[PDB]
Amino acid sequence: GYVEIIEQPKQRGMRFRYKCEGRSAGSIPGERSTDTTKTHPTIKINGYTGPGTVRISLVTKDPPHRPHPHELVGKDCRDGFYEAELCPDRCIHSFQNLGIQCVKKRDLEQAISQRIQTNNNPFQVPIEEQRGDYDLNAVRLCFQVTVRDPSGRPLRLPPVLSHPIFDNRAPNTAELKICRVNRNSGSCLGGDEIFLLCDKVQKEDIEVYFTGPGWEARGSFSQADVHRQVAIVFRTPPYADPSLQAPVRVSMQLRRPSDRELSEPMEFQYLPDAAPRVLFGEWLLGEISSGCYEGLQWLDEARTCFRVPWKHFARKDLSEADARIFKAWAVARGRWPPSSRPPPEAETAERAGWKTNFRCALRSTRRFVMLRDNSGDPADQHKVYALSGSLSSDSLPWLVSQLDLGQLEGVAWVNKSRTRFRIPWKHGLRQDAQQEDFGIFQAWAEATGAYVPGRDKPDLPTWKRNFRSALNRKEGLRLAEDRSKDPHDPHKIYEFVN
Amino acid sequence: MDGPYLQILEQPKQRGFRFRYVCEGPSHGGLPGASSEKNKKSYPQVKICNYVGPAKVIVQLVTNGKNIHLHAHSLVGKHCEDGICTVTAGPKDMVVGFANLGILHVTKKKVFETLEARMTEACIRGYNPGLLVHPDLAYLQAEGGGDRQLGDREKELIRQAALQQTKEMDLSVVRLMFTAFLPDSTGSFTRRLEPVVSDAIYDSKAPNASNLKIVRMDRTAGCVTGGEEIYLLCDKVQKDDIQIRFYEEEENGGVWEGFGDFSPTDVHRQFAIVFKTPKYKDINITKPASVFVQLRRKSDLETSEPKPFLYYPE
DNA sequence: CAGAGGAATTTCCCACTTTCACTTCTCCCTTTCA
DNA sequence: TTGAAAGGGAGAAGTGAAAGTGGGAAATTCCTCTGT
Repeated sequence: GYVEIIEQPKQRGMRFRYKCEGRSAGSIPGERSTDTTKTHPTIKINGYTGPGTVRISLVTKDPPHRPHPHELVGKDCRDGFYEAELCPDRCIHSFQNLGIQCVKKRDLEQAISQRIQTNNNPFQVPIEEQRGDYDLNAVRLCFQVTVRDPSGRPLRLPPVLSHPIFDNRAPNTAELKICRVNRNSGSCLGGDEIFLLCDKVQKEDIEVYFTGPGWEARGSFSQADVHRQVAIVFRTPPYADPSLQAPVRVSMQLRRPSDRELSEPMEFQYLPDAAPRVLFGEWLLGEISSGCYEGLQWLDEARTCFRVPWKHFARKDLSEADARIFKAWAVARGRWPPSSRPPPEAETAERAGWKTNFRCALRSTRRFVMLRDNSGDPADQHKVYALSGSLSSDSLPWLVSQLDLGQLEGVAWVNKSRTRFRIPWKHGLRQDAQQEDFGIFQAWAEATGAYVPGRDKPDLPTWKRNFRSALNRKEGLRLAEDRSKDPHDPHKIYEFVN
Repeated sequence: MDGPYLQILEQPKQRGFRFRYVCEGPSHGGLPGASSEKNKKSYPQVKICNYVGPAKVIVQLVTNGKNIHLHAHSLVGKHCEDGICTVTAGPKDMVVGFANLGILHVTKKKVFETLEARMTEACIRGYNPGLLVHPDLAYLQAEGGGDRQLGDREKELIRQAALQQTKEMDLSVVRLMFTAFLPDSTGSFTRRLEPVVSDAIYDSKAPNASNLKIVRMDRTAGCVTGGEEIYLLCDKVQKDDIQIRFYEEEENGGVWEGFGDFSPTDVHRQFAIVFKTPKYKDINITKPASVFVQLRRKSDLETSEPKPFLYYPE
């Protein structure tokens, strides 16, 4: 024989209950239940009527139908599931006391262990697939009946699954309901602004869905137009026929994109003729595309690479255009008053911060990658970036370590107690000036990604200046002698002192 | 005829600061000063007058009732430990600043043990006498030394005060009590001046203390006749304690007020109010007169910033 | 006298912002070279 | 009628990591109406 569900449990509308609420917390209503008439989950056992048993347990909504962590509670419920004796003279069975008790996330592992610990595993899902996040907002009832083969031995028949049951209290699975509308009428051209009061919705997964005699439209609003999850202010979409001679009654309803869920419709008839959130990545792409920031432009037709002007802000010729995108970000986020439509020229004190906020925000976003740091070539200082995944082709202690190594010629020790070391130091303007002469200098540039033997013109004075600048005002290290001027053997001598 | 004392220069801002449970992580911004604004921030400040070279000031959270008591919430951040902030100051400067001050929101079940532990520290330590705890042996000051053997009988007193106070405890409002100290002959900070208490600080997350704000509305105009329906969007309010008031300052210290018409059922999920407009001062008028609208909490008369509303003739 | 549903209390964590701890640059001269 | 670069010193700028910020919303717990 075989089990058949005759009355499915209502899918939306009932919230799960926490042990803490306990008390008398109703039971799972049946598919066809109304405010005036409640029905209950019901199965029919085709091809058998007699002694037997029925276990109803909870399982995952999706394919690897693992034992769900929540548990059934009510008459004849123990260890998380339901089990009772069948009525020998009825082949239709009703369950009117099924309650779903949801377990807390903190206690999820123990709950799952209890499920394995009690053999409540209908499809004997191997402990492997039995792991991975669980959707605690949805469950499916699993009916496991056991009749008896022609006189004698017991007989378990295929388990059957019910439609899933969603937690009405959980925000992303609750039942959608429009509660009050501003105006239920408007122009066939659309564009009339409407205020809709609703039940909890998620501003990032919800839409106002219009329909009717073979037609579909959607009101327009940014997430910023959804107020504290219970109010949406949008604009009416254009009607199919932009030339009415009479009004037309259409349907208006809330729609949850992710799963197609819909709410009861609200009449709306057409008649005859809030600042959006600035997300950094989306904002940046828009600004580069605008063509309004000299220097901020795409470097290809696919629009996967782009340059950002990056002149050092210590430069005295630093212009407005040089810092325009950095300032634009400050203004969009309200950290700097806009223009006309006071202000204080203390605007140049602000720019270093504007640059760092822009650099840091860009980095947090994780949506970009740096291809080339051309904030060097004096002519055009800028950086080049590529969007994540599309053509990602990136292209005192240190000295202490270096002292022992003394690899390259020119450097070594004079003090066999570690502290008095000799570094070369020939003046770059010497005809005899060698490339490997600034070898110790070259090591620092390479060892900081500052220099790459392949993709970087060599800059000897900078390598020397940066190596020197690092040491200088570094309390815990200083100079000794200074045969730098020495025409024959140029070189200095340093030492430490914590 | 005076002596050295502590003066609160800048008080901490009263509304809009969010208290934080420990599960929310440390630091979410420090309590603002009453003068602090948009992109120009400030903080609560104290000034030791009639100077005394070096000095160490401390801050504690006291309740807001008639009887200034020890609160169960705690101060955290910069220079804090056990809900007490301790900062040094006074070499030359006598004005101390308090940035990075956060208010740890203690849990309900948690308040009794926290209060008992917090008061016990007080009976034993030599900070503030039997004032914030209970009218009793208020000795054990910063006079001789710092520490006292908690008698068996004394312990019962702390427990009783803790039980009574936990019931009185209001977790939505708190106050700061500044206590300064001047050096000892030994250089130690034991010379205690008078304690000063700050303005009450309300938890912005408390519905009843929430800072009111009109976020958006249907229309900003109507006929002086009134009776027109409006759809207003606002920050969290309580259905039984909210009203929409219209008003215009009149000639010669005058002020006309009008109230939106609605029932608490009209308050939607604490975030919206659908109501009808009140009738203007006088029906038949010359031309469009503009007034102001504002949410106002009944229980405390607190209000939201005004928003312009234009009345026009029929 | 439940028990459906509105709130209040607590917990998470998004999406940047600022700071930490150093390292580099432009400025503005000086020196050095040839 | 001090030429072309390299060198130095100060100190503001620049940096990636790692905290700090400010909010909105999700998870949990309570508790009041509905209508005994």
